[PDB]
Amino acid sequence: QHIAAQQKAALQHAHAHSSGYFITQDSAFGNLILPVLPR
Amino acid sequence: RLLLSTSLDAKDELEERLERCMSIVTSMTAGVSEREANDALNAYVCKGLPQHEEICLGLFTLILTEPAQAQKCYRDLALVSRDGMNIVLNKINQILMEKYLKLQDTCRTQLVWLVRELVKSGVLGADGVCMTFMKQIAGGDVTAKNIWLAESVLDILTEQREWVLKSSILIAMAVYTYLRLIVDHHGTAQLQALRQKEVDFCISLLRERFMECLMIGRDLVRLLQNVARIPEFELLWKDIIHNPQALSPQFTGILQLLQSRTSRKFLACRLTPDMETKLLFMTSRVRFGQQKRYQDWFQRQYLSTPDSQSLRCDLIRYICGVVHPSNEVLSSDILPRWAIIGWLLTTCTSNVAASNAKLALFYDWLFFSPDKDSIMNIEPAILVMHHSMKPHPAITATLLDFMCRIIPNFYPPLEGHVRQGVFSSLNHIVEKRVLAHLAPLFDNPKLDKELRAMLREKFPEFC
Amino acid sequence: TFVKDIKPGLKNLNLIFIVLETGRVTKTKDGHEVRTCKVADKTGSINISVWDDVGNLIQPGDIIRLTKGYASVFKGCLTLYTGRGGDLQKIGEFCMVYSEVPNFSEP
DNA sequence: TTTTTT
Repeated sequence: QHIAAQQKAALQHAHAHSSGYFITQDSAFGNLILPVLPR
Repeated sequence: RLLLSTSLDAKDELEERLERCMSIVTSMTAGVSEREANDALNAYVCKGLPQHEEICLGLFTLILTEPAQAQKCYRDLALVSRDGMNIVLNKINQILMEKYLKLQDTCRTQLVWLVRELVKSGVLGADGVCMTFMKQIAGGDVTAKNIWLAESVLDILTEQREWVLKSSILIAMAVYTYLRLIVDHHGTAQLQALRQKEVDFCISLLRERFMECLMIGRDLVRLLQNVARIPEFELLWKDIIHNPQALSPQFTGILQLLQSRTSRKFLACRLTPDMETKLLFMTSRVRFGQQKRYQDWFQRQYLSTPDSQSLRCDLIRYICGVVHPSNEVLSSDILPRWAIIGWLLTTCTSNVAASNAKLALFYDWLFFSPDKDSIMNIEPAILVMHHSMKPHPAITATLLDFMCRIIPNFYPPLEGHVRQGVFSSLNHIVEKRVLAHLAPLFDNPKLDKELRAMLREKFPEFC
Repeated sequence: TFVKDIKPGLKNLNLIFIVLETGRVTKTKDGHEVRTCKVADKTGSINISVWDDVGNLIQPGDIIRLTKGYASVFKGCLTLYTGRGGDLQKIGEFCMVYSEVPNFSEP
């Protein structure tokens, strides 16, 4: 299992393809990123 | 000729009428000096209303179909019109709302030219026309013709900004429109250049007229969060969150924005007339189970390009906030909104889009108040989860997981409010019998035990 | 008149249907291109054979008014055709209710 | 200016 590496990959992919603000989650259910207000 | 037509297309009634009006106008102006030509027009307009309408519509159609004559025909139109060009603006709105996709390129060019003139002349209702024009800019569409319209309208609004500031509704609507369009403008130097113009324009209005933009309601927050990583908006977010009164003395905190629902006009403005007509048809006339070809037709037209991904969210918000079917449609076999939502979710190919789509679906849950908000905004999510449980349990699970996680994460200082909102949502769903019992959902044996524990820990009263 | 009322030998058929599918094109004889389109209204579906130009312009989802159509049997299948003095005209898209079955072009 | 067409 590699949950943290999958989180960072998903977040980096999001940043390459989107201007939205995202954070990571240790989701087992396809929510590795969540769109949230800026922090 | 006004419209593109194939040998298969039936003749267009509107085009045919405008062509006759143009024929009337040239019959009274051809082969004579402009003195005698203007006299005939002014004399004929006096005959009564329908003659007056014929002339104005004829000059209008000349402007659209004959660029060489356009400047003069506009001068004449401004002179002979005895109703402040009201009938011309009505026909403009009709053409935009009904015929734009078939409207010829030279006519499109001319219509942009005409609107700029109407704005410069301060014509009554020119702001309405501008808003109708923006609706024809398709989201999720970076084709040349669509980019052309986006930039052409932006230029009119930019160089006539002082005029724009006279209309609260236009300000709100232009900001809503371009905040959304900014999302699609990247990947080329042309698009990046346009995006910069759009960013500057939006920020300028937001900072100078924040109270007017507040009219939009909570979806303004969703639009702003989708552009948060653009440096100018990163800066604006610092103000919204940490120094809101710099935007206006009456804006004391993002909570007041999050607690106001978005009115239908803003959610609707980001669907083209055709998208909207097709969606409204599917949700009112198409029986559940028979939706497959309509979906494929819709998908093929609007959801097949990689750039089209951003459109899913507009569609989802529209379904939740605009489409509120009567009790007859609800208590029938008609294709339910949750089924439309379910379909739109599966068309999300990228994680960013899927993630945004879930937020979109849930957006009215976050600060739900039974007095303020309608249960019809929160209904689709709970029904998607319920009805997907047997066919596609992964859908139910991802949405349930999203729901619990968004609560502390959306905006932590407002966690208590977000929890209260989701709780109020679930509770109102129960007490209006949309879904009578949450336990068979929340403690379903099919659900992963981890997820079931999450739900029981966070919502004990529903397990 | 509806798709279900179409019988072989009937002519002067005036009806409105929505196009569901457009099959593959065939060449021959005089370089003529013909394809069968599956069309439908609320009573059911039927095959219409379309020649050449309209054939290339027709798309699934098109709402089409036929005037002076006629029906005959082709390769065991009841088939709709555009007749003399008639034509196909597209009057819209998408927004028509239809039934895929019964298929009246079944053997 | 197809067209009880192939």
